[PDB]
Amino acid sequence: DKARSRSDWGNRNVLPASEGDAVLGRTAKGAVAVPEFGIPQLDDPVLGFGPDSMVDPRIAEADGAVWRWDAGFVDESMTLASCADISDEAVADEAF
Amino acid sequence: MLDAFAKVVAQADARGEFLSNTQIDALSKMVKEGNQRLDIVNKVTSNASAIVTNSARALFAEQPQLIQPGGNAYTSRRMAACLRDMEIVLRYVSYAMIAGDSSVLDDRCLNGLRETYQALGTPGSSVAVAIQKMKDASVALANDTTGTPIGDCSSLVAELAGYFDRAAVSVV
Amino acid sequence: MLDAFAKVVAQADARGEFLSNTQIDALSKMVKEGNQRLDIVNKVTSNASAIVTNSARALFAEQPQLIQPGGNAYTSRRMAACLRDMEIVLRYVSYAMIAGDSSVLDDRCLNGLRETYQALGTPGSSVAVAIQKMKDASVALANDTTGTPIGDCSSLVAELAGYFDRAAVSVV
Amino acid sequence: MLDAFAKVVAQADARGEFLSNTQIDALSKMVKEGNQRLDIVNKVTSNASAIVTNSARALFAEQPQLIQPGGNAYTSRRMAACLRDMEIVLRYVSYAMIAGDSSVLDDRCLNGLRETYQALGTPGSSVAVAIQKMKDASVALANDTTGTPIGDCSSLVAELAGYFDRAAVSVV
Amino acid sequence: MLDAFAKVVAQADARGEFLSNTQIDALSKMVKEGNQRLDIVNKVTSNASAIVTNSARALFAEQPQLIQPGGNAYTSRRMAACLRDMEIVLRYVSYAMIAGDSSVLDDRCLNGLRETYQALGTPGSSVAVAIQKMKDASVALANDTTGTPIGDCSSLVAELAGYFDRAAVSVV
Amino acid sequence: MKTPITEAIATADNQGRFLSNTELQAVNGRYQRATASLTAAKALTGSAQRLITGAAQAVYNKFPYTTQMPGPAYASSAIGKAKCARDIGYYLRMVTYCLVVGGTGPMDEYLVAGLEEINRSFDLSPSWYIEALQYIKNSHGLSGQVANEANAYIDYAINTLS
Amino acid sequence: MKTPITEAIATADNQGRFLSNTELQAVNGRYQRATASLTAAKALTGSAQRLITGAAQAVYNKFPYTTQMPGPAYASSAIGKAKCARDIGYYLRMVTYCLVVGGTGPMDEYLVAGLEEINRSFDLSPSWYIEALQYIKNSHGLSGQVANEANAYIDYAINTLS
Amino acid sequence: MKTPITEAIATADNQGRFLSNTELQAVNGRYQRATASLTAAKALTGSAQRLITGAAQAVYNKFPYTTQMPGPAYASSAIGKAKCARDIGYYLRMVTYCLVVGGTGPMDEYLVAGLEEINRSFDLSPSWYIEALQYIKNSHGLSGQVANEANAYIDYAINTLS
Amino acid sequence: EIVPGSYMYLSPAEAAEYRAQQAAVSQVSAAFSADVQSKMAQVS
Amino acid sequence: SIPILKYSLSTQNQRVESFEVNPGDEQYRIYSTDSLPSSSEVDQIIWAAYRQIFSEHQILKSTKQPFLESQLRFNQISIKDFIKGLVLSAPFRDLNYNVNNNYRFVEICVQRVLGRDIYNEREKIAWSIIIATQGLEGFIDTLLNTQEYLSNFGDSIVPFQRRRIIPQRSKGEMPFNLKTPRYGIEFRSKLAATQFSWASPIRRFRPQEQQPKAGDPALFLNMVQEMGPGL
Ligand SMILES: C=CC1=C(C)[C@@H](Cc2[nH]c(/C=C3N=C(/C=C4\NC(=O)[C@H](C)[C@H]4CC)C(C)=C\3CCC(=O)O)c(CCC(=O)O)c2C)NC1=O
Ligand SMILES: C=CC1=C(C)[C@@H](Cc2[nH]c(/C=C3N=C(/C=C4\NC(=O)[C@H](C)[C@H]4CC)C(C)=C\3CCC(=O)O)c(CCC(=O)O)c2C)NC1=O
Ligand SMILES: C=CC1=C(C)[C@@H](Cc2[nH]c(/C=C3N=C(/C=C4\NC(=O)[C@H](C)[C@H]4CC)C(C)=C\3CCC(=O)O)c(CCC(=O)O)c2C)NC1=O
Ligand SMILES: C=CC1=C(C)[C@@H](Cc2[nH]c(/C=C3N=C(/C=C4\NC(=O)[C@H](C)[C@H]4CC)C(C)=C\3CCC(=O)O)c(CCC(=O)O)c2C)NC1=O
Ligand SMILES: CCC1=C(C)/C(=C/C2=NC(=C\c3[nH]c(/C=C4\NC(=O)[C@H](C)[C@H]4CC)c(C)c3CCC(=O)O)/C(CCC(=O)O)=C2C)NC1=O
Ligand SMILES: CCC1=C(C)/C(=C/C2=NC(=C\c3[nH]c(/C=C4\NC(=O)[C@H](C)[C@H]4CC)c(C)c3CCC(=O)O)/C(CCC(=O)O)=C2C)NC1=O
Ligand SMILES: CCC1=C(C)/C(=C/C2=NC(=C\c3[nH]c(/C=C4\NC(=O)[C@H](C)[C@H]4CC)c(C)c3CCC(=O)O)/C(CCC(=O)O)=C2C)NC1=O
Ligand SMILES: CCC1=C(C)/C(=C/C2=NC(=C\c3[nH]c(/C=C4\NC(=O)[C@H](C)[C@H]4CC)c(C)c3CCC(=O)O)/C(CCC(=O)O)=C2C)NC1=O
Ligand SMILES: CCC1=C(C)/C(=C/C2=NC(=C\c3[nH]c(/C=C4\NC(=O)[C@H](C)[C@H]4CC)c(C)c3CCC(=O)O)/C(CCC(=O)O)=C2C)NC1=O
Ligand SMILES: CCC1=C(C)/C(=C/C2=NC(=C\c3[nH]c(/C=C4\NC(=O)[C@H](C)[C@H]4CC)c(C)c3CCC(=O)O)/C(CCC(=O)O)=C2C)NC1=O
Ligand SMILES: CCC1=C(C)/C(=C/C2=NC(=C\c3[nH]c(/C=C4\NC(=O)[C@H](C)[C@H]4CC)c(C)c3CCC(=O)O)/C(CCC(=O)O)=C2C)NC1=O
Repeated sequence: DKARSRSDWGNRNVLPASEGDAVLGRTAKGAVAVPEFGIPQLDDPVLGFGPDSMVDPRIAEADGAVWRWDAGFVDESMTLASCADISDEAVADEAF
Repeated sequence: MLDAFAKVVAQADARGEFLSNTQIDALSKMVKEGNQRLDIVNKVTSNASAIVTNSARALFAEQPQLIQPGGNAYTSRRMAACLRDMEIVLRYVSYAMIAGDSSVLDDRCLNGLRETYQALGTPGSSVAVAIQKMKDASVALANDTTGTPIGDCSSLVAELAGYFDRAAVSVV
Repeated sequence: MLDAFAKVVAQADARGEFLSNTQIDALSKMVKEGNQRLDIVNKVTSNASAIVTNSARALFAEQPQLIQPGGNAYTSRRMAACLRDMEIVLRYVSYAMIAGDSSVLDDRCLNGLRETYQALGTPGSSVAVAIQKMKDASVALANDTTGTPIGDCSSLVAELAGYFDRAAVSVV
Repeated sequence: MLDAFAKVVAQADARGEFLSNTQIDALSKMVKEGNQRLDIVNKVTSNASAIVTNSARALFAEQPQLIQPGGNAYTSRRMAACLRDMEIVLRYVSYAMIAGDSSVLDDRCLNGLRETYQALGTPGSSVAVAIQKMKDASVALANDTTGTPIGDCSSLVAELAGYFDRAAVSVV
Repeated sequence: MLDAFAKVVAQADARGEFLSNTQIDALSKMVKEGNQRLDIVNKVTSNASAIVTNSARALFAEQPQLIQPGGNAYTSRRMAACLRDMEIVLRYVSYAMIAGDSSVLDDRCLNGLRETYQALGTPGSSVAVAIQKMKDASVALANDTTGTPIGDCSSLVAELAGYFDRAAVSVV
Repeated sequence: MKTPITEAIATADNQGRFLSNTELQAVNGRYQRATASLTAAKALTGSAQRLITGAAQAVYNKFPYTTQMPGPAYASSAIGKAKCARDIGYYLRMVTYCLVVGGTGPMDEYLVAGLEEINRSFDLSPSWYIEALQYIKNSHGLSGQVANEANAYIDYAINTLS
Repeated sequence: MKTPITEAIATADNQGRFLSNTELQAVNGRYQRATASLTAAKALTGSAQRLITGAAQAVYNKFPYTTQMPGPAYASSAIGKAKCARDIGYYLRMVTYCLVVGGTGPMDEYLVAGLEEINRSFDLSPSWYIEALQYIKNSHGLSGQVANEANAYIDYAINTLS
Repeated sequence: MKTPITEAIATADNQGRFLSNTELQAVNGRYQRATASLTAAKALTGSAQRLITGAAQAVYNKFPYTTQMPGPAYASSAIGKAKCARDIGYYLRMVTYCLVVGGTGPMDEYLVAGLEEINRSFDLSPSWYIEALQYIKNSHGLSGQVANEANAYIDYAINTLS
Repeated sequence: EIVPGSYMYLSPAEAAEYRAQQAAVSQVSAAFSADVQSKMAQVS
Repeated sequence: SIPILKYSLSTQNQRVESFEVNPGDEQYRIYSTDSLPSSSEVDQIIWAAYRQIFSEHQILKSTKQPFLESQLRFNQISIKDFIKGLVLSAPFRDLNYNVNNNYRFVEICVQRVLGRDIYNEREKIAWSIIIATQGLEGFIDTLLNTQEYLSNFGDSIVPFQRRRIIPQRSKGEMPFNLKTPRYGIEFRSKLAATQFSWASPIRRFRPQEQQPKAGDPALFLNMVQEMGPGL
């Protein structure tokens, strides 16, 4: 059945799989939905969050996407980043 | 750990940004839910021993092998440690409910729990049934209107039951 | 840990042998250049803060994304841990220069450091750039004659440059 | 740890059973030969220093490459550690003789010992030779008729020989 | 440690009484003094580095024997401890301001401080001079009406000054 | 005791800290809720004798063997009936001590620490005291956030007995 | 993070306990203060570049040697003026993060931890940043309890540098 | 081991500190002494075969029961006589190891650690080895400060046996 | 008194030897005061 | 006299400084008798020491040491003697020492008494012979008298897992009770009343875990409980 009751949240249904299925008001985890982006301080190429300012390590644990049980955790052991570049000639000639 | 107001600050800093007026206006929508969030953890804390023992009684009525001689919840020291696990998980889902996100639940409770149960020989798929029976005992308690003013807290019920879902898929 | 002299004894005990005449005279060669080896480590530790704070300042001008928002040396604690690690590496290199071998540098500084940096997200190839900047800031200062009697100690400088190269390839 | 009596109890508790009458009668047969069991560990304990030092002396006569330079028993510290390893194993065999089963021998002494000797570089096959040299040295003492009434202990001596044999295959 | 609300409860349990309506209505007067009490504590904690540094600098101006060579504030390790000891006492006085009674000032700061200073040779009368110079530096700041609604809070500055006298007679 | 004021000092003394706005906001949350909990302690104090004699009678209707079974543990004599209404008054008094202080501090120190060795030795049943506390929860006559404050400390005592 | 929420979870988890009313009152005091504390962050963000270029000019007025003296540590070049106004905006952005969180959380992690080791190595005098924060403390223009929230985090930053 | 170089690194590393002049003065005292220690280690090595057999014959004169009494622990058989001179050569080799390193470093790990369990188990009296070491101290043939360095590690091995 | 926190406790004979050896360096700072007259074109 | 054998160090968090003046919420709550605690606060020192040495699952009534507690309340023993008295206690020998070998018991007592992980595998090998030749009473004395214990905890502080989280991060190292339980993959097999070692998830014909989709009327249920007032 659809999630109808607020009483069946504990009985039958678990939580929204994708964030387009969230409750009226909130994100997929259940917290309030806030827009991701604020005003950037210090617009500047050399000193400022440019396009290639490297990612915060604390952006994932703050997300909760580093823990394996939470849905944000993507495992990269089977994705294309873990496949060998065949254009590398050290890897082609060895594997020929 | 992070709460829900600290999760937006860590995303904003990672790109060296201020917070826009659209982001502040979404954080004062989280403040206005403040008294209904405190009623939900108060109803879970105040009934916390009936959540645990009514749902453990239900767990052994329909899986009676766990308390037979040779089972895992046999020999009352392992029965007492079994009820300890359910109070522990209920404690951290209660922590993640006032915080607004599950990061204190993720690394202080669930981190390494699936691999702990495999080293003990504890059926981790039956621990997930134990968490799922505390899930709707806690939801039926939070939908219950006794002691509360009229109004609305239905997006918060769906959020509390999502921390019980995260705790139950991390253990199987 | 071992020094250079205790390394030779450890080779000779495992064969159950007395030391030969040529192994004695090779050890009296290290005694002869002892004042030129003590003069190098004095030249390096006397400028130890300036080696670190200038090799860091050249690194963030060459790789400017390390101090941009999101970069690995962007906050005051991440900036101060970067200068901490360069000072630790330079400290154990100074230890390995009076001993004569890299036994204290491998055991007490480098053991598990590559796996520590992978788990943190710290770019290990950038740490190697900052160690090589400390290498030639120390080698250029060890070749400076202001205060020492004039002479050739270029074999000792090629030994000091190998401890820096050892830590540079053992971090990535 | 368990003795022979609590081994039967722990197996019976996992089935939820009382002990049968043939299990009590097999337990009271252990009590009937209990004095002869105590005379065996009286002979072994009273000569325990001579069991270790005579079988270690015979191990290096027939394996003279253990105490040559480079060998595993060559230094003062590596040789005295070979003597205390024999005294540990001989001690935990006598703990398995008065208990009746090899539960204190397996848990406290033999668990994880093959992998420890592989990490140390200790030749595990030669440790089995030293245990077998202690086996017949204490069997020859157990069959001594001095200070005892003459009877048949041959099933008990064949049990003591099985504890040394279990220790010798659990270490290679 | 106790606050003012648990001070009146520990005294009612020792006679087995409920609190009378006069003790309840004397406690709700302390609650409506609560916003004025948090203003005084905020006014001290935001000027805390200037309370310590000015009243230190005013102490070694009129007592130059403390910092003269041989004094008990010479040799900057002892100068760093005099500034720590001033900061500790001002910290635990502001702790006893939000509490309402000096039970946290008494045990975990002041119990054994005359005994400690007499063991080291610290002049305990000079410490009492420094404590009374942070008293009138923060009584003067709590009487400042900058950024507050102008009401009357003269009864809580006479309370805050009493905790400074409590710490000053306790070290002499 | 664990109060909201001594738990803000202890977390600031652990960090070697002056009282920041993290700690001033926490003490301010005590002062806001103290208006609703100081009237719950005033209304439970003034109607205490109605609540003690009622809650002891609610145990006697529910477990009537405690008035009939002979022995020193039971309320069958006149001595053992005054020791019951004594104990109901001890539990009601600690609840009022927690409402004026804020936080379950007085009953953590005076009541629950060592309680299980008392019930085990003198053969007292913790379900007698749950039934007494469930009467006081349903019969104190409070409403609003005044009943919300009182019932939150009744349920703490039940959760230590359950 | 030194939020009043995460400080409440930590005192409950220190003793392995559920969240009682001791900790829910600390959370409630954050929500009563979050109204004035969020209008301060909105008004400081909207006047960000006005306050940053103003506070940089106030340092060059009080310390005019910082624009003349040669060397990498000073604002005597075009790069040294870009890195100086970068640092004013760092101190301003951490203040606004503390206003949307409640309590001095982001300032301790991102700014204060390790600041003393940085200001010694790169020869950055902490008296420059005190003068820059005293400008923002006098020129943000807020009043009432909104300035009372704002100045409590300007003053907290000055006590770490002092 | 116990080289003076490793015993100067171990004090600087304990504090987590660089090498000051306190450590470089310590290593300089090793280098100003090693011209006598390395002439003593070469002079004992080149006269070893005279010193081993002379010290082994000296304990047969002092304790003649070793060459007569049966048992594996005595030098009455050709097996026991080859293991006796093997032991004298083990003591002289660790002496010349300690001279080229400086300080009693090599003979601690290789000869002293666990020595008391060997002499107790195999029933070797430590007064046999003291008589052998007192022969080498008498007739190593050295003089001056060369003989002072050799007798410093002879008497260390005597002090551990005695 | 050397500096206001660092002092020299010397006998009245040897306190003449301290003062008449730094007046023996006060006659060479009267001689490097002719290093200002040859500021330009020194060794030509 | 058989010294301990030499092992190599490894890079860890606690070997190096956190430049953290003003710690936050992950600071780990010093429990000390140097703050002169009352009777209600010395109960919290005792529960923190039980949680650190035992598990949370071994704070049963049959496990608590009532006479070791009363010698701490009278200032007869220090906290270093309370921690030693819990390791040599009869519940710790029965529930933990008897179901581990000598190498896994070293890493339990390093993690719980010293508050740090082992450096390498050879450190377990180096310390497991202190147990086998001197007993538990000799092993815990040479572990509490190291300079690692007397510098961090002294003799009046309860130990804790030193430096578990890095100050920026939200995901820190695993807690030492979840990382190392009572017994491991050996002693699991049949020595601890165990069968079959794994279990598939519970199947059911009423599915219980259906994910909501985009037109389901419970995602709009928000204000269904009550309409807002006004005009
Ligand atoms: C001391 C700790 C502490 C608490 C326990 C809460 C308790 C609490 N809740 C509410 C107030 C409320 N609480 C609820 C909650 C509910 N009503 C229902 O019908 C649902 C069953 C349930 C949500 C699941 C609602 C709907 C309101 C008021 C309406 C609103 O705020 O919009 C109020 C009054 C606020 C007001 O007057 O607006 C208080 C004090 N707050 C605290 O500070
Ligand atoms: C107690 C602290 C202590 C020190 C700090 C050092 C410093 C030191 N160096 C030398 C002496 C010397 N030092 C050098 C070294 C150099 N000369 C150069 O031209 C190069 C720049 C550099 C080589 C890298 C040389 C070449 C000598 C003289 C010859 C030699 O020692 O071999 C001497 C005097 C010994 C002699 O005259 O030979 C001393 C004391 N030694 C110490 O005992
Ligand atoms: C607490 C100290 C303590 C001990 C050390 C043991 C030793 C011991 N065993 C026996 C008693 C005995 N001991 C033996 C043992 C042997 N007979 C043999 O021929 C073999 C050589 C050897 C077995 C290996 C036998 C067979 C008896 C039974 C007596 C008999 O058969 O006549 C007795 C006398 C009691 C009796 O007569 O039954 C004693 C003191 N028992 C103890 O209580
Ligand atoms: C989050 C932290 C936090 C604070 C800092 C305070 C801030 C604060 N103070 C007052 C309100 C007040 N504050 C004070 C205190 C003072 N005024 C003076 O003139 C003296 C200088 C000083 C006392 C010595 C007084 C006296 C009032 C009431 C106005 C009056 O009657 O004079 C109020 C309005 C509520 C009321 O009227 O009680 C608030 C919010 N509250 C908080 O929650
Ligand atoms: C704070 C976060 C935290 C969690 C979550 C945690 C779990 C945890 N549960 C454990 C044991 C246990 N867990 C169970 C639980 C169960 N067995 C069953 O059959 C049921 C299906 C289930 C619950 C009803 C049992 C019986 C044991 C005892 C194992 C034993 O010692 O035999 C252990 C083993 C350590 C010990 O018992 O001393 C840990 C570490 N520990 C923590 O520190
Ligand atoms: C055995 C001696 C020893 C060493 C050397 C050691 C290093 C070490 N460096 C660390 C972090 C770090 N290391 C760096 C270093 C760098 N990042 C960069 O971008 C630069 C390229 C580089 C140096 C300039 C930074 C920035 C951190 C911590 C912040 C983080 O990574 O989140 C950490 C994590 C814990 C902490 O941050 O305090 C350890 C344990 N630990 C040891 O015990
Ligand atoms: C579970 C009960 C238990 C046992 C049995 C045990 C043995 C044990 N034997 C060890 C070493 C050793 N054991 C030996 C013994 C031998 N090598 C040989 O060549 C001979 C064949 C044999 C003597 C018969 C040696 C040589 C060492 C290493 C000494 C060293 O590396 O310095 C060590 C390493 C500790 C050390 O370095 O001293 C352990 C832990 N540990 C335990 O906890
Ligand atoms: C419970 C909290 C707590 C308190 C109260 C405390 C007091 C305390 N102050 C001390 C020292 C000190 N206290 C002072 C202070 C002063 N001397 C003067 O002449 C001035 C009058 C005054 C500064 C205004 C000095 C100079 C020392 C160092 C004494 C020494 O080491 O010789 C010491 C000796 C340890 C050390 O040398 O640092 C303690 C234990 N310590 C604590 O942990
Ligand atoms: C302030 C904290 C505190 C508590 C909780 C407390 C309980 C307490 N209840 C007791 C006895 C008792 N309690 C009862 C009460 C009951 N039995 C019944 O049958 C009724 C159903 C029930 C009444 C509701 C009785 C009959 C005894 C006497 C037991 C005996 O004398 O053997 C005793 C034995 C000593 C005595 O009072 O005579 C203690 C210590 N004491 C305290 O100081
Ligand atoms: C988010 C927390 C945070 C802070 C506070 C921070 C400060 C900071 N300021 C720095 C440099 C600097 N800061 C200045 C700023 C100034 N000098 C002047 O003369 C002016 C008076 C003043 C401007 C007010 C200058 C000129 C440098 C370059 C110094 C050098 O590179 O040696 C550096 C060295 C690296 C760099 O940015 O180039 C750090 C780490 N970094 C951080 O991540
Ligand atoms: C490098 C450090 C080192 C030392 C010091 C050392 C001593 C040593 N001497 C031994 C035996 C022995 N040592 C002797 C020597 C003597 N007995 C006498 O009566 C003579 C007076 C005296 C000769 C001077 C004899 C006869 C044995 C054989 C004892 C036996 O096998 O039972 C043994 C038993 C194994 C063997 O070598 O056969 C050791 C381990 N081993 C070492 O690795």
